[PDB]
Amino acid sequence: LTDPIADMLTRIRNATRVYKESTDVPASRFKEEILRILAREGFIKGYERVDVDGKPYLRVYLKYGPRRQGPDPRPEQVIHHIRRISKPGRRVYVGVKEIPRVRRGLGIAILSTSKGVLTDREARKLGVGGELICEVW
Amino acid sequence: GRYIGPVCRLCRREGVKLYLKGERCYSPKCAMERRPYPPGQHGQKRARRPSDYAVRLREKQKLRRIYGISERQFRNLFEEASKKKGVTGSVFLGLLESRLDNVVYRLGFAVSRRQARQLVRHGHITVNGRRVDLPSYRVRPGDEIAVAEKSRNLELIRQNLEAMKGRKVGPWLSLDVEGMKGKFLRLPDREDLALPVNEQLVIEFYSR
Amino acid sequence: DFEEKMILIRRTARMQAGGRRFRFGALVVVGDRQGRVGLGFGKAPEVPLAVQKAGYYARRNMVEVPLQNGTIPHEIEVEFGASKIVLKPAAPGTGVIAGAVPRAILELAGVTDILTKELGSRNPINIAYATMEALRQLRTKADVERLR
Amino acid sequence: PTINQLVRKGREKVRKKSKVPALKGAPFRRGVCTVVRTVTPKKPNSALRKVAKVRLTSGYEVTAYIPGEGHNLQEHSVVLIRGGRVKDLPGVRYHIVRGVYDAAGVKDRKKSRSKYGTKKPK
Amino acid sequence: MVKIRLARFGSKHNPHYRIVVTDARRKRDGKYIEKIGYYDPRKTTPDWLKVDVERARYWLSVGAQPTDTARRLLRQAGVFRQ
Amino acid sequence: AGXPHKR
Amino acid sequence: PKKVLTGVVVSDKMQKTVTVLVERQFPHPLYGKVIKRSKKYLAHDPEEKYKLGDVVEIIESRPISKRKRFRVLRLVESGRMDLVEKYLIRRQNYESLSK
RNA sequence: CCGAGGGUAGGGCCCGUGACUGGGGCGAAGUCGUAACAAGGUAGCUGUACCGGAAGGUGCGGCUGGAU
RNA sequence: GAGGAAGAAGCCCUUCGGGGUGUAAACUCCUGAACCCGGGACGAAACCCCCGACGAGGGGACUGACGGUACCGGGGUAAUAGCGCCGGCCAACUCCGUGCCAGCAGCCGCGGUAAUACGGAGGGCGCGAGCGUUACCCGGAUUCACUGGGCGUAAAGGGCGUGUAGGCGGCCUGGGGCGUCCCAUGUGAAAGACCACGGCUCAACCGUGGGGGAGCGUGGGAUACGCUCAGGCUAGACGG
RNA sequence: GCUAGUUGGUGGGGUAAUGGCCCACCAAGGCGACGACGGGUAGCCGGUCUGAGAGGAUGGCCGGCCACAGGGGCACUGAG
Ligand code: SF4
Ligand SMILES: [Mg+2]
Ligand SMILES: [Mg+2]
Ligand SMILES: [Mg+2]
Ligand SMILES: [Mg+2]
Ligand SMILES: [Mg+2]
Ligand SMILES: [Mg+2]
Ligand SMILES: [Mg+2]
Ligand SMILES: [Mg+2]
Ligand SMILES: [Mg+2]
Ligand SMILES: [Mg+2]
Ligand SMILES: [Mg+2]
Ligand SMILES: [Mg+2]
Ligand SMILES: [Mg+2]
Ligand SMILES: [Mg+2]
Ligand SMILES: [Mg+2]
Ligand SMILES: [Mg+2]
Ligand SMILES: [Mg+2]
Ligand SMILES: [Mg+2]
Ligand SMILES: [Mg+2]
Ligand SMILES: [Mg+2]
Ligand SMILES: [Mg+2]
Ligand SMILES: [Mg+2]
Ligand SMILES: [Mg+2]
Ligand SMILES: [Mg+2]
Ligand SMILES: [Mg+2]
Ligand SMILES: [Mg+2]
Ligand SMILES: [Mg+2]
Ligand SMILES: [Mg+2]
Ligand SMILES: [Mg+2]
Ligand SMILES: [Mg+2]
Ligand SMILES: [Mg+2]
Ligand SMILES: [Mg+2]
Ligand SMILES: [Mg+2]
Ligand SMILES: [Mg+2]
Ligand SMILES: [Mg+2]
Ligand SMILES: [Mg+2]
Ligand SMILES: [Mg+2]
Ligand SMILES: [Mg+2]
Ligand SMILES: [Mg+2]
Ligand SMILES: [Mg+2]
Ligand SMILES: [Mg+2]
Ligand SMILES: [Mg+2]
Ligand SMILES: [Mg+2]
Ligand SMILES: [Mg+2]
Ligand SMILES: [Mg+2]
Ligand SMILES: [Mg+2]
Ligand SMILES: [Mg+2]
Ligand SMILES: [Mg+2]
Ligand SMILES: [Mg+2]
Ligand SMILES: [Mg+2]
Ligand SMILES: [Mg+2]
Ligand SMILES: [Mg+2]
Ligand SMILES: [Mg+2]
Ligand SMILES: [Mg+2]
Ligand SMILES: [Mg+2]
Ligand SMILES: [Mg+2]
Ligand SMILES: [Mg+2]
Ligand SMILES: [Mg+2]
Ligand SMILES: [Mg+2]
Ligand SMILES: [Mg+2]
Ligand SMILES: [Mg+2]
Ligand SMILES: [Mg+2]
Ligand SMILES: [Mg+2]
Ligand SMILES: [Mg+2]
Ligand SMILES: [Mg+2]
Ligand SMILES: [Mg+2]
Ligand SMILES: [Mg+2]
Ligand SMILES: [Mg+2]
Ligand SMILES: [Mg+2]
Ligand SMILES: [Mg+2]
Ligand SMILES: [Mg+2]
Ligand SMILES: [Mg+2]
Ligand SMILES: [Mg+2]
Ligand SMILES: [Mg+2]
Ligand SMILES: [Mg+2]
Ligand SMILES: [Mg+2]
Ligand SMILES: [Mg+2]
Ligand SMILES: [Mg+2]
Ligand SMILES: [Mg+2]
Ligand SMILES: [Mg+2]
Ligand SMILES: [Mg+2]
Ligand SMILES: [Mg+2]
Ligand SMILES: [Mg+2]
Ligand SMILES: [Mg+2]
Ligand SMILES: [Mg+2]
Ligand SMILES: [Mg+2]
Ligand SMILES: [Mg+2]
Ligand SMILES: [Mg+2]
Ligand SMILES: [Mg+2]
Ligand SMILES: [Mg+2]
Ligand SMILES: [Mg+2]
Ligand SMILES: [Mg+2]
Ligand SMILES: [Mg+2]
Ligand SMILES: [Mg+2]
Ligand SMILES: [Mg+2]
Ligand SMILES: [Mg+2]
Ligand SMILES: [Mg+2]
Repeated sequence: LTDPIADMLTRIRNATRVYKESTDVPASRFKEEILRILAREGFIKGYERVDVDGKPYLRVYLKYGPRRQGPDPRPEQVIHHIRRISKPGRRVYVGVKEIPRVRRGLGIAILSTSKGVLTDREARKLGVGGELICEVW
Repeated sequence: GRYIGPVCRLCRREGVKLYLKGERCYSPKCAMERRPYPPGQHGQKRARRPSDYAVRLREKQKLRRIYGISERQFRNLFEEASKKKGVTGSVFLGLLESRLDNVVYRLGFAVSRRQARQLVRHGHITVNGRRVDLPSYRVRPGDEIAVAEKSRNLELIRQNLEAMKGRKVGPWLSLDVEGMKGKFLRLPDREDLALPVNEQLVIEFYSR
Repeated sequence: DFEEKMILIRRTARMQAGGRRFRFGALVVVGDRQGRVGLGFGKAPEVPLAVQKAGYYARRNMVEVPLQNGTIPHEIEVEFGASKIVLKPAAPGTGVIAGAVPRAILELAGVTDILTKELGSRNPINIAYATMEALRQLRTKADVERLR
Repeated sequence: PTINQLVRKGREKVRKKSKVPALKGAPFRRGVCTVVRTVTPKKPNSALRKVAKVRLTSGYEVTAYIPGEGHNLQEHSVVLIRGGRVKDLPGVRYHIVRGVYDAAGVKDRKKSRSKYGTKKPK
Repeated sequence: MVKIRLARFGSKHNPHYRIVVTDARRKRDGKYIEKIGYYDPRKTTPDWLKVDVERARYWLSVGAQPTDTARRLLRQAGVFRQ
Repeated sequence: AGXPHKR
Repeated sequence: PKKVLTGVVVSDKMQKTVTVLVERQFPHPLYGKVIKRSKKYLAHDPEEKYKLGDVVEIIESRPISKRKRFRVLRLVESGRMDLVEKYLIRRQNYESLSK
């Protein structure tokens, strides 16, 4: 397994599209810092440490919209789109003046700095750039 | 130079009454109120559905033939407004209005821009005291456009200033009929002038 | 009420012994210029009947398009198979910068300033559908906040 | 391709091939006529097109088209040629400019005169 | 020697000089060392002459040589006032 | 080029 | 400031001279990925005190000879023959690249 | 001593050209047959091999992108 | 330039009623490009001499190729228009001639006896002392795809393994600070570009000022991520 | 695949000055898939053209640097 971060986002993206209540991911501190921001920004209900067959996992609780009407009653997504930016193949580092505005404010950009993992708005207000982790809306 | 040709065919093509002559524009001798169909052998045939390109071209030729300005000067003005700040639609109109030969018409010194040009072109005009014989002079706020002293006494200017005692002049302008003076107050807003022209369709013509 | 624009009128043909038996199709977009748009594809043995059905189907299917001062709230990429439409919000002075098919849908939406680009297959039918699904997917800060 | 693959190999700039090689980067090129004959065109056209085989100042010898009705061109005629092919005459890639050197203009033209080297009649 | 002279800019029949420090072997409109002011000989604007005077004295102190008609425009700007 | 040559 | 570099020693086979193999990392100007690039410098070892596998620092200096423009400034590590093998295996792989 | 270059001798690369020769492309209405598309009238394609005016045929093995 | 007929002649189309060029012309009056006369520059104040002190500072004199040019003043004649195009793309249509001819052509295509596609004409469209053509560059071309493409059948997975360099790499803790991020600082000439103002009557052109980046040098800091070093784990992998 | 002044050393010459730049000698080294060697083309830059940008193309006029002065070699004079 080459990218635990790309795995997590993808592990979530597949669960939200079959409308799972939760989905477990292998546990790591850096993943927690990422999920901490998805919960604080409302994309997920939150997460809680668990053990599966004696192994540390992170159970993530997912959010969706209300039951829609019409011929397809599947709720709108709370995570419409979650996508890796920086990757092991090409790492992506932006300065503070280069941080992109995701979806014109309706989305966030998670990115790791030497002050921690921050959202696009947190970095710009705190004034630091860093490795662009992903984008979510 | 300028178009210099028959001018009633312009209105008959554009489907709209453009005021390019003078008094005749208001008489029943107006070709537009007399044969309001395009010139030539086919003008009375039934128009087929125009294309989107046709519609935008027609707007542009409309606005341009209003001012009697050549396509070079017309677009160089258009491109200037594109670069400047704000809405390009208004600014392009404002700069068009800021032309001296248009002011001299808009101040009633002549009954047609085409005649206002010859007024400017023969020098019968001044700006802020100085003679200015350049129809393209961009008039700024505060400039005092007046008739040349050596030309104040001339039948055409009097008869034009006479019939100007009647009419009022736009909010962005000022005029003193007895002293043949005039003042450019400000850059016209979009609503301050109602041309039969959808300026966005002229923007869209160049965005191609 | 709603305003109608005819995007496309084409003549398709089937075959049988004796030759080609034709049929006509009509893309018609409809809208109020205040935030309601509708797309309909009408197919009939003659041109006026097809333009009729097209407007009818068009009013049967509409979209909210949350305008914000004449532009759209956010940029959006939508692909309706091989056809891709880009919608980017623009400043109040810009204008509707689009091909004829999206422009027709955006002007009847009431969009007065926007940036667009057609990518991939520029089939007007599928560009039209791709434009509608894009509008249909536009959300506001209100929609977003209310979801999270 | 992977980003590493692009680091290794990169993208290949597409090159464009001139469709007027005999010109050798010139807008026009002078020559002399060797064969002045007519050629039939390919499907679905039928005609007797007027073609000159021209020996150039650039070392090349090519077949040029002689546009317009009637021409004064024969062997040893000096001729200027321009780019532009005749779609329906395979191998003709150039046109003769009329009204230049020993190629007279078209007699009694009125429309599109500058494209045929004919001066304005009184 | 290093000198202080006029590098004619502007356009034809529209002279506009920059009082400038450059090497005497440099070309007239060439790469100078520092600009110490401009000068409009045709007096077409309220301030057709301008000199730093502080800098014009530095280069003067270290050995720069003005031109004959550059010496004036530094005199007329009071560079020499004792 | 002596003297006769080969070529 | 005289440029200061760091690299291993891949050759001791010269008198008063060792070959120092410096490498550097930078992002690809177009494809962004961080890529490696190395360069050998012929460094001055006048006391002949440096040997293979030594990771050392070299400093820009006035020419000792043609091609010799750096002086060894200080030792850093020692016995990094694991890096030297990487260099030698590569040069060795070149025999399989001819025709 | 070195030395522009001249000279002798022998190599390498490139360009132009050459009796003749090889196929290639293209060219409204030429001559021969009908290989392929339908089970195309021997299912087709195929690598190889051999043969034959020509398409092609046949052998060995493979494929279904083969009908029923 | 303004005026100027239900609207001349000529030429074009017609259903023979009429329609078109067209307020276009004529014509009337107004203006006055050129040209004629007169005046006539900014660019040029220093070197120099004078007093003082061969200085600071005073005051003085000579000098213009462009040029009798610009410009100002007075007079003063209605005074060059051409080029492309009108099948679709693409804005602009009718008549005759021609009959797969002569010819057109950027692509699709036109021409075989009723051609809006050839040639002329009338009309029409577009530009205008220019208008077209050829050549070449970027764009459309997301058609070398970093932004921003693909590979079952459209062009595209290597016949299959093994493996060198290389690229990439699991969970936890700490050291360093290389990448990366932040702040300060040096450099980033002028011109150009950009914004503002101003000078040639405007403009082009030209002058003045403002705003700066990236990259690299230096100094300080941050340590999440990537890197390296050290220590531990068992979920990958290998073994019994 | 390339290399014999080739790569390093010592001594010396030479120059304003470092250096195989040059000579004597000793050592056997130097470079190359991160493209050596070879072939082709090109003066480089500020900038210019285009482009949504990323990029592409270009380097005439103006400014900076380099190179050459019929083709070559050479030194003299000299701050150069
Ligand atoms: S207004 Fe009537 S008269 Fe004046 S120009 Fe237009 S048409 Fe001719
Ligand atoms: Mg960066
Ligand atoms: Mg311009
Ligand atoms: Mg007068
Ligand atoms: Mg454009
Ligand atoms: Mg599609
Ligand atoms: Mg797709
Ligand atoms: Mg395509
Ligand atoms: Mg909504
Ligand atoms: Mg034909
Ligand atoms: Mg010749
Ligand atoms: Mg002859
Ligand atoms: Mg061509
Ligand atoms: Mg023509
Ligand atoms: Mg033609
Ligand atoms: Mg002059
Ligand atoms: Mg010099
Ligand atoms: Mg010898
Ligand atoms: Mg020799
Ligand atoms: Mg020799
Ligand atoms: Mg000799
Ligand atoms: Mg030889
Ligand atoms: Mg042969
Ligand atoms: Mg026969
Ligand atoms: Mg058969
Ligand atoms: Mg058979
Ligand atoms: Mg068979
Ligand atoms: Mg068979
Ligand atoms: Mg076989
Ligand atoms: Mg047999
Ligand atoms: Mg078989
Ligand atoms: Mg098999
Ligand atoms: Mg079967
Ligand atoms: Mg008139
Ligand atoms: Mg009548
Ligand atoms: Mg009439
Ligand atoms: Mg008549
Ligand atoms: Mg009549
Ligand atoms: Mg003077
Ligand atoms: Mg003197
Ligand atoms: Mg005295
Ligand atoms: Mg005179
Ligand atoms: Mg006068
Ligand atoms: Mg007078
Ligand atoms: Mg008079
Ligand atoms: Mg007249
Ligand atoms: Mg044209
Ligand atoms: Mg048609
Ligand atoms: Mg066009
Ligand atoms: Mg048309
Ligand atoms: Mg016949
Ligand atoms: Mg005939
Ligand atoms: Mg044609
Ligand atoms: Mg073309
Ligand atoms: Mg006939
Ligand atoms: Mg006919
Ligand atoms: Mg027919
Ligand atoms: Mg016709
Ligand atoms: Mg045509
Ligand atoms: Mg015709
Ligand atoms: Mg002009
Ligand atoms: Mg031209
Ligand atoms: Mg464009
Ligand atoms: Mg591209
Ligand atoms: Mg191209
Ligand atoms: Mg290509
Ligand atoms: Mg291609
Ligand atoms: Mg890509
Ligand atoms: Mg593709
Ligand atoms: Mg396989
Ligand atoms: Mg093989
Ligand atoms: Mg490995
Ligand atoms: Mg690694
Ligand atoms: Mg890791
Ligand atoms: Mg660091
Ligand atoms: Mg600069
Ligand atoms: Mg600005
Ligand atoms: Mg900058
Ligand atoms: Mg820095
Ligand atoms: Mg530091
Ligand atoms: Mg020595
Ligand atoms: Mg040497
Ligand atoms: Mg020796
Ligand atoms: Mg030896
Ligand atoms: Mg290297
Ligand atoms: Mg060469
Ligand atoms: Mg050259
Ligand atoms: Mg060269
Ligand atoms: Mg592009
Ligand atoms: Mg630009
Ligand atoms: Mg270049
Ligand atoms: Mg140059
Ligand atoms: Mg010159
Ligand atoms: Mg230059
Ligand atoms: Mg030489
Ligand atoms: Mg010579
Ligand atoms: Mg010589
Ligand atoms: Mg020489």
